[PDB]
Amino acid sequence: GTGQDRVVALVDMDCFFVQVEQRQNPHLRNKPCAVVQYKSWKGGGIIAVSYEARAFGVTRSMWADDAKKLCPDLLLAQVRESRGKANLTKYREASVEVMEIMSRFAVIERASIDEAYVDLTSAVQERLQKLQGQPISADLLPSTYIEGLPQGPEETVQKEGMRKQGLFQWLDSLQIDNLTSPDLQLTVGAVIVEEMRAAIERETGFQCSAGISHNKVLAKLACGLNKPNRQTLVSHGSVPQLFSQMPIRKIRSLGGKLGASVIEILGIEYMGELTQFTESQLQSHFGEKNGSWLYAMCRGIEHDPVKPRQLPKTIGCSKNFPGKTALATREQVQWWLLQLAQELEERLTKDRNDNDRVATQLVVSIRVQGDKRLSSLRRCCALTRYDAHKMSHDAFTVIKNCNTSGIQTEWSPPLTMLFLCATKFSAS
DNA sequence: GGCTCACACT
DNA sequence: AGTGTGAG
Ligand SMILES: Nc1ccn([C@H]2C[C@H](O)[C@@H](COP(=O)(O)NP(=O)(O)OP(=O)(O)O)O2)c(=O)n1
Ligand SMILES: [Mg+2]
Ligand SMILES: [Mg+2]
Repeated sequence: GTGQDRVVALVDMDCFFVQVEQRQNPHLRNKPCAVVQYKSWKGGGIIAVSYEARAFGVTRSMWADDAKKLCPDLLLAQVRESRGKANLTKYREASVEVMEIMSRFAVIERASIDEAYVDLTSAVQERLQKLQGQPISADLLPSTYIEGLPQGPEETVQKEGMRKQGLFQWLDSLQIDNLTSPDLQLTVGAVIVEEMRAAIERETGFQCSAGISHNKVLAKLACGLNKPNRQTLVSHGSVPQLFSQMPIRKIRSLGGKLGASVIEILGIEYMGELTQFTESQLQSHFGEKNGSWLYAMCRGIEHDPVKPRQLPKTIGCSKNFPGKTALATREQVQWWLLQLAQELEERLTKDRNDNDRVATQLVVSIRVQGDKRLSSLRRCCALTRYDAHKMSHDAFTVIKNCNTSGIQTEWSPPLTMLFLCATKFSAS
């Protein structure tokens, strides 16, 4: 309960969608490159950006036309379009390539299309018994940064010189004859993550970064400290200095309104300033669960488990119809429900063959023009047959009384979003 | 900005 | 069963 019981890693692919396209098209490699969807509006919306393009200021959610003003040589790859919508199939398949490799090492929790947490606690005990008392060379950690090192009293004017000196200070001081030390466990964790990152790159051509620490939140934070193509070890001891200047919003789950209340109500900026408040005081402001979570977390302690889940629990297809393009006829709503239902059907049949399960509930969601909320409305029905016409007709049946227009041909208010989601999966 | 996913709350 | 937050 100093939050040092587990070794947890978070592995995240570098500029993932870009790398998928660069692997396929060698002309894009080692260049300023972005991935875009819907090429016809302002050149497309950027969804992923190479490190070479980031150095010109190009970011996610820029329009390509705009990104081209910062980087005129920027190269683009377009997301596949099918039935009038962006289709992410090539990136989900590439994801499967990566997840299957990691799952050879340990139990993973698929956290996104491009990252997974790894509980390495057992793999570490077993690796610590294999090298009996035998030390750990820097050569086993060729890409690892030890966060908060080097410290104290040429080389270190270069990034690779600092990395090494810190690693050397860390290793020089490790107590290897003691198999229970949390720091030693982390070190062996990092060795394993080197091997995992090497296998990923060898087997896929994709580079990634990772964090190694005692829990998910720290592992995720660590990962991003030395992107791209590097891994970062955040020990329990590094936490006070690390947290002392770490904006609250950088910690996973605190990037939104909760994080903002924490800052506003308590009158603080940094994760470390949370240590001054009693658990009861945090619970008073933020509730029993969040207050307890904050109190532990600001001291580097979190217990959320790496869940044994490699598969998504829901399979969704959605499309926005912004501004003037909002859907305004019954016929038009039906046609799009059908396009969504067809893609979903293909994805479900594949899921059923691959993963030996079937979805049993269909969720329909919409947004009406005028609504401020991402969803105006969710309704659900039975999913008894992977049949796109049935699924489309059922989703229409379920929403059609949201229609204010008595003309019945027309649809009001116009719809700015449709979403179909298969959920409540059972084995078969 | 657009297409996804997970989960807490009621 | 339905809504809202947070992430990637
Ligand atoms: N808002 C977002 C964030 C991510 N994505 C997709 C595209 C990203 O390549 C992929 C993984 O997201 P990410 O890990 O947050 N960023 P990415 O892998 O591109 O770069 P780094 O992790 O190297 O920064 O999810 C998206 O489509 N919309
Ligand atoms: Mg990534
Ligand atoms: Mg990611």
